[PDB]
Amino acid sequence: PQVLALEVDCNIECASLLDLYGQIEVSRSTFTYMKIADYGQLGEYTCDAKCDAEFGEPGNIRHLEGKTYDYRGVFCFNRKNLQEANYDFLSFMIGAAQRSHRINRNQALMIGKGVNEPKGWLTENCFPVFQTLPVDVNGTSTPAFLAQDWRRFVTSFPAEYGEARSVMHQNVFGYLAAMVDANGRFLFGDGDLTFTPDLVRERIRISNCLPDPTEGNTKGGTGQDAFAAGSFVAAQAAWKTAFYAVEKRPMFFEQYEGGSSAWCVKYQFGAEDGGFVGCCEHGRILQI
Amino acid sequence: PAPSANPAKIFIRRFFSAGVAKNVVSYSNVMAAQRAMEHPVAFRCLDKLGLTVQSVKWDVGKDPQNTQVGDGGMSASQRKALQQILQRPNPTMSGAQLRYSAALSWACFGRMAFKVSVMSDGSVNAIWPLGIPFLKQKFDRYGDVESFQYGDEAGKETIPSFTKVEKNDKGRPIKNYAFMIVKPSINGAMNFDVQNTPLQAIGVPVALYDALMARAIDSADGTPNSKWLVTASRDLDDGQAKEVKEGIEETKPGGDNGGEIIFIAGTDVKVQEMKNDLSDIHSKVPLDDQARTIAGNFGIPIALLYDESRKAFFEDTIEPGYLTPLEDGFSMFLCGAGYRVIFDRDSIPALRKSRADIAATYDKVTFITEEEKREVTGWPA
Amino acid sequence: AAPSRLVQPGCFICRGVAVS
Repeated sequence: PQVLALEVDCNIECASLLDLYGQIEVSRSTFTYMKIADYGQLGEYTCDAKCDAEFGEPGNIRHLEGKTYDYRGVFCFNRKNLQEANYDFLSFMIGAAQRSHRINRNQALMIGKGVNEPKGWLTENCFPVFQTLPVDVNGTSTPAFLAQDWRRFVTSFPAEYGEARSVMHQNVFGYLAAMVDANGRFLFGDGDLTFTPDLVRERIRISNCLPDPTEGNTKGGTGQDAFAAGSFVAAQAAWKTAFYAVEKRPMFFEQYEGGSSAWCVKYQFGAEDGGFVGCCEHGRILQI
Repeated sequence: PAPSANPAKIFIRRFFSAGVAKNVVSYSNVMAAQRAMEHPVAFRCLDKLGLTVQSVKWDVGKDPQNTQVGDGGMSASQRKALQQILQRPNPTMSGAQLRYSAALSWACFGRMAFKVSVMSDGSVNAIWPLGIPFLKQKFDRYGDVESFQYGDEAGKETIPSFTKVEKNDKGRPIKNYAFMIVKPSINGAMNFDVQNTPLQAIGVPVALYDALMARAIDSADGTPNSKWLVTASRDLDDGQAKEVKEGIEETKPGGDNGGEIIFIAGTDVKVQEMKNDLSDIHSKVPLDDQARTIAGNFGIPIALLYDESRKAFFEDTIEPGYLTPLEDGFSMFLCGAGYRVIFDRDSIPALRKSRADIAATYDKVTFITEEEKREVTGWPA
Repeated sequence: AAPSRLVQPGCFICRGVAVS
């Protein structure tokens, strides 16, 4: 009988893989763009004293286009407890749907499957994927993932594509910082109880709803804890040209007169957005 | 100057938690304020309080207690812009509407919030009233608020408070800010306390009022309005019982067999006339007292719902409960010392008679210089 | 929550030379 204002909720978001992808804004729900397939060969090293030439072979210029998909839902009330309550269901619920939008959108742009959802770059599976070699232990051939791989993966990006960041679940970065060499020493941060360099300088943006290969941080791997080869660990791409996220209209909430039967006041919300993968040559995937 | 160390840190240690953007009013108060605009007497009181303050005329002027020879009218041009803005706030709204919205929110919740758009040099460009129900604010670490949160998701304009804002070389801010004028209460808690609005102590009587009016509606339609409950006997040969019914029926205004006696041969029928008082449906005696109390809690003479009571209504609840807090709140942070916002008392139509008489009698006084004879009844110099 | 293990990466060095 002494109700407080304490509102312990204890629910988490992810990070946001939105400020990486190239942003474009469109008004209509159907946009179209051109693509340069290949310039083609024009002109050979012809001989001398030859009053002639060769037409070569012209290039190719395709014309692509993509739609925008919508995202909507419904939530209603009973209008009786809404008048006697000591709290505000509306402002809690309006925040409760937009909370569902941000996490559904970012996840859909990653793992989207074809119809009525933007095809994510994971399921698209046109990013060249690199898999790592397994290791030996007591004759067993368990799969593993060493720091020698991570340096090899990041540096193998073509330099002429530009600078490229990387994305990974924080549990693998904890797996990186906690490695030990032969005798007893850590590979990174020798003797300071923690290794935490400025991520922005090593071009490593971190997230928490990626496939997370080390299952619940319980799959390091010496015996039956092998990484279960065939799992996503990290990705790396020139995101400002490898994937685009389109935006048309932010969320709206409109009362639905009709359907509200004088007991159950029913609100309606929706939004329009979308995404598509650009040239998926800038961008590679690491796996166990 | 500012010590930055107030004794209001008692509440941030446990009683509150930093950086949370708590709401300023409980939802129960918001819904209570909502239906109070629909209740007959409550809405009548709210609009009455609102219209009265909305009638007063604004102006900026020199303050009487000007011991600050270093006048805070820093530019004397910001004052002209401040004069302009007091008469013409943000487009699609005039100063009258602003005063009305401010006092209404001050009556329902005991709070006032606003927003300014000072250009770059203390020249305030526009003013906006702020919806108090859905306003959230965030406190600092020591004792007070830093910024105000307005809206759940899209609008997140953390408008900083007046205490922390980019100030000029003189002290005036340069960027936007908000006011959050608060009505004090018990146990201090300058910003961490419960609101103080008349709606706190009128909950029971408005419940009584609505309950009795509900009894009025149900008992209005539902009780038979007929008289002459006529009943026959058990030997009446149905076939003339209608004939008897037609005889008594055929006397309606005009009647045909009208205004004449009803003669029945044998078989005495018995009629009894139903009173149907129906004159105490709304419970007049236990109703006006409920009307009187929720009117008294709002500070209005019952006579208003004679001229002496109007004058009392003006100079006992209107002026020093809606005018002096709003004026002093603006005068606190809208201009420097020596100059402040003033409203002309002689703009009140009911106070003209009293101001006229006090001026006449003081004219008769002689052991008093001319300048003090002025300031005692307005008229600075 | 049930007690979960905290298996950390082992003494990992080699990928190209088995021990005799």
